[PDB]
Amino acid sequence: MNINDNLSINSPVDNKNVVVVRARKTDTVFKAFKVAPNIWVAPERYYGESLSIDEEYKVDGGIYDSNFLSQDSEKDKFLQAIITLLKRINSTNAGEKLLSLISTAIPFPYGYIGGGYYAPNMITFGSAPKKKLNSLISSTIPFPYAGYRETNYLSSEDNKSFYASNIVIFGPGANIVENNTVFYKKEDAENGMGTMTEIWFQPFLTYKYDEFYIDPAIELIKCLIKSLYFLYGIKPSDDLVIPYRLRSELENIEYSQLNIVDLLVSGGIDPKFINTDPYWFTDNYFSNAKKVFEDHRNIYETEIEGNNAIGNDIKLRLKQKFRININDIWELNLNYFSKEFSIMMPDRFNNALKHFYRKQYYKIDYPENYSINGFVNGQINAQLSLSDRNQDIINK
Amino acid sequence: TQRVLPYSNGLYVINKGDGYIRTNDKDLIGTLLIEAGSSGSIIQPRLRNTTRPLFTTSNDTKFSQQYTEERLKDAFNVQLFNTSTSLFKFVEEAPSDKNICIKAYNTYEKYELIDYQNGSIVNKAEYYLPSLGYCEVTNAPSPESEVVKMQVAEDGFIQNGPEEEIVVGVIDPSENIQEINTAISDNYTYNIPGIVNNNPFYILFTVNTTGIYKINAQNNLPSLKIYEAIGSGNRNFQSGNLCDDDIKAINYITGFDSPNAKSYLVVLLNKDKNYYIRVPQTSSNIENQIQFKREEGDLRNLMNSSVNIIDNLNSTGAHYYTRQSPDVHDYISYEFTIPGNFNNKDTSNIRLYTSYNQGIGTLFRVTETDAGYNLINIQQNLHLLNNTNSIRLLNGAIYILKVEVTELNNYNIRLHIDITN
Amino acid sequence: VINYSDTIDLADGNYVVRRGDGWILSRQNQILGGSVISNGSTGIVGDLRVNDNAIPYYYPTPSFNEEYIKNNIQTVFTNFTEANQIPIGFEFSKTAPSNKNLYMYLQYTYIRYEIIKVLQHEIIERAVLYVPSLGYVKSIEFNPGEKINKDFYFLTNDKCILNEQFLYKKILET
Amino acid sequence: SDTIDLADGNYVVRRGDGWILSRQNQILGGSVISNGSTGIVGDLRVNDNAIPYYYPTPSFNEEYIKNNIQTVFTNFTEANQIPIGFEFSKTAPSNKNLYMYLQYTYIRYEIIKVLQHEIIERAVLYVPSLGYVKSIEFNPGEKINKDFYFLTNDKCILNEQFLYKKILE
Ligand SMILES: [Mg+2]
Ligand SMILES: [Mg+2]
Ligand SMILES: [Mg+2]
Ligand SMILES: [Mg+2]
Ligand SMILES: [Mg+2]
Ligand SMILES: [Mg+2]
Ligand SMILES: [Mg+2]
Repeated sequence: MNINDNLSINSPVDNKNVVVVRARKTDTVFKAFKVAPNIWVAPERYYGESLSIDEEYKVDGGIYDSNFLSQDSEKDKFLQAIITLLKRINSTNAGEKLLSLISTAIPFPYGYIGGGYYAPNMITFGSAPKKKLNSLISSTIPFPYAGYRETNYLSSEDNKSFYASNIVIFGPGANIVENNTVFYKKEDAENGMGTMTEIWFQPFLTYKYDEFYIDPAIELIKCLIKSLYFLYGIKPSDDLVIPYRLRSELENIEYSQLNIVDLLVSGGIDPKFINTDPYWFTDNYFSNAKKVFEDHRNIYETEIEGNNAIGNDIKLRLKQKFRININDIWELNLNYFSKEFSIMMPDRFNNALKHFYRKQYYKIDYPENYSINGFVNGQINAQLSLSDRNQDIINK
Repeated sequence: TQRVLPYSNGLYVINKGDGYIRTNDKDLIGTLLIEAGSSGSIIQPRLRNTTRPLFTTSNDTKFSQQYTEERLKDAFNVQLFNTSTSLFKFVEEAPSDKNICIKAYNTYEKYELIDYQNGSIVNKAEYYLPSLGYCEVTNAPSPESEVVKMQVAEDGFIQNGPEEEIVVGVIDPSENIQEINTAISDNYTYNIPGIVNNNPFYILFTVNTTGIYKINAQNNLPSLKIYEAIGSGNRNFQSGNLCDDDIKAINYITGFDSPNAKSYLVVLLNKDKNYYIRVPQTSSNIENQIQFKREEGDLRNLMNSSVNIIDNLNSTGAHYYTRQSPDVHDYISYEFTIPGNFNNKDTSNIRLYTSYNQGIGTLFRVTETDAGYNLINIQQNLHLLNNTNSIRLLNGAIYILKVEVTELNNYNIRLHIDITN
Repeated sequence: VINYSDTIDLADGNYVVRRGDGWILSRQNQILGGSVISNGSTGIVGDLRVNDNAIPYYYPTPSFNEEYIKNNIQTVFTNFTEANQIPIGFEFSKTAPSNKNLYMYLQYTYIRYEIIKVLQHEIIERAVLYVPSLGYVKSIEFNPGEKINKDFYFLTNDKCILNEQFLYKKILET
Repeated sequence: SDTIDLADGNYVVRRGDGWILSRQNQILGGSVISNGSTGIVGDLRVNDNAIPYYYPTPSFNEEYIKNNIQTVFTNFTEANQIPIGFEFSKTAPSNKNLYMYLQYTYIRYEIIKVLQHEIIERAVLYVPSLGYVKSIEFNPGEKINKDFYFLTNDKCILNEQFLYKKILE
């Protein structure tokens, strides 16, 4: 499908595409816009992180601004930038398939309140008056008809309205040059059920690496690919990490390490040393996640399928969700989209760039500096201005 | 041939009946062909609560969907627009001789939000609230009959339910409301605050003593209007204090809209009910006070009505005064002074009549007696519509005419004073 | 012209009162919708709610807040907060007569609970609580263009379609 | 049908309710009740059984038909997600057996092209509205008419409609 276009920061709240919903269970509330089915954009800073932190807690290479994305003009620019990036992603067959998969990869809903996925309880309604006394002549309907309790939804401020949601694209947190991908519920993120995924994204700043600027669309795509692990509930144990770079600068032997998801998503040359045709690196996670994915697939195939007290909006999406295999998610990375979109990206140690060279940030404007066709005049000859925030970078 | 609406200036929500369907079978749930001896059931079991309300407006920037929904919430306290858990099922048993068709349509309830001003609707919105269905039964069409080609009809609505028109005035949300938390004693003076800078506004108040009150402004300017909060005081209550139930549904009692008309209100108030008083936009920076006074004398005969003060009756000849006519069986009063010096013997010939509206008038005379303010009933059952009878009244004397509208034939009522001699 | 008198022949204190079943509210008559049946058809309206709870209408006072009202009503009377979780349902069936149209509309019925403060044989303060009980329908057989009584559609003030009750208990801090 | 009294162009036409398809009569199943009992057969229009059937033409593809029909007539994409039930009840006489079979009814929409007041192209959409049952009392070994079971061509059990609107360019 195509991303919704008729959205503005001042667009009225209609409870269909423009909603004002609570952030998790806190007393904080934010405005969200539906761009695609089960896909939302919240053009504000991320609520979960304090926008002003200690000087000791500021990370190296980061930029901190508590007043960024506070005005409504900045919010509208952010919303339009995210819409443009999503349109560019959806303008290619591969990116369109990725967005459709995200839209259909709803987290597995919990069963009936009493526990179970099998069947409703039924109930009788109606009567024909009379001679005959037509008391048992009546209609029979399944009682709940929707008892499955979905975990992917944003709750309105009054806590009386609920809107389906798989992906919410927020602004940056404390650090405005740090994109991130976080999960709604860790338990649901690791048990195969899946959970809603939130994204912190910065579309206004890029950095020049070896004569070309990083395309924000492919950064968003990295976040979207990482969201598949959370949507499918196949987030590994936090301890599953691989050695990424030997810290030869230090006097003693020390290894930098990386989470397996970041390695398998970021792409480049590094993951080819871990993903081999004969596997040389294995863990309980791969077999266990395959097992739990098969378990949820069986739950659908045996119980959810043969249950016509469900709307198609849930079971058809589950059907399309289980059309994919786990190995498909594992093999999916950024190199595929680099080829499909013809987008240049760092290829060696792309997650350790903060060590090898000092990033300088350039301001991206939409649609003058970036259109649906990517950067105007490409990633090489783009006319970008050095951002005013290069002086605010933390040097530790 | 336009019917007269005697409503006062303001915002109204009208329930215009149930059982509304769209043309061209847009709302057709479907048709059941029931064989002889069989039964047919069509159920809306609300397995999904979602409903599809409809909305049209004459202006979307003022009477928007949000605004219309809020006005509906004010009028009838409706709170579910998109959802509904209410089921409805239709059962039809075909008789043993012939077959029966049943056609089931989704229905709507037609609420109409109007902005009534000077006897003409200046803004109007239609909200169709999802209702509980319509079912029509018909004889089975004989196979095969014959088909007649037809063009699709224009987009519209057809009512299949009973005739219904429930008009409920609502509080204008652009006008601030001031609340008098403590009850009204027999005499009170409300100082109009400076915050409401000569903008029209409401005063919400309760009364301590059930009785007839004269309410006015300084020099009876501007005219005031009074409403009753519908269904107020059937709930939470504290003695002597105004327990406000957020009731924006208002019932018009009396009052003039023309802010240049001298008038004072004589209205019966209950100590259990809550009342709104609207004071219109004043074109001046004038500090004003709302005077409430419980009436014990003969002025109790003027309830419920606005009394219109006539000033320019300072010469002989023909005069006439046009004011917003009340509904049928409602009242309007006129207090006027006969021209000339008063010596209790000089008299002039007076003729009272109306031009279009028929009404029954009672004429009181103002005299000071041992008791004080005192009304003497001097004329009863005067039929004002083109009345031909005249009476001699004392020059320099004050008279109060109370007119009860018996036939509504125009939005305005025109009362004439014809003075000979 | 008609007066509600707030004196009661009870001792001085605070009292929880159940006023009975079958209370309908003002202006909320037709806010649920109506069905129009015709010529020998049977219309059945109802409401079954898997959805745990319908919202209760609080009308509290300075002395009696929602915590006070809810705690006392549930302590003495039905534990409505949890009892609203269990399902509930009802139905009404009417038959339209031949060659005549019938209209029916449904409205919720409520249990009216009160918290009264009695002082010197007179109630000086009263808080009200409506808990949704069930439904109630009103019908009429009508002809095209037939004028209908305004009281059939609209209700000016709250009433009880059944006999009112006064089941009291004096509230004592324990 | 040929040579209508319409100007040249494309038209959306509603043919009415109560259309049953050919050869599809007893594909839903049947019930056999006997000796004073009452049989109730019904269905719930939700999801897959509510999916409409398309029959396009070179000028009128699926999207053209769907969008034009929904613009003019009832929006069946939104309305088919809300479940709607129907039922039929019949009572068997004493000491006798009765058979009853159910088949869906459809709303028949047409997209027609008129050139010089003669229809040259017609595409058809069937939207599943509701059902319809047929019953007969039978004796052991009794022959049953072939019309009760089988239907040769698509027909309307009610009076056919013809509600046309010209599709604007
Ligand atoms: Mg119309
Ligand atoms: Mg007093
Ligand atoms: Mg008295
Ligand atoms: Mg004037
Ligand atoms: Mg005039
Ligand atoms: Mg009882
Ligand atoms: Mg529609």
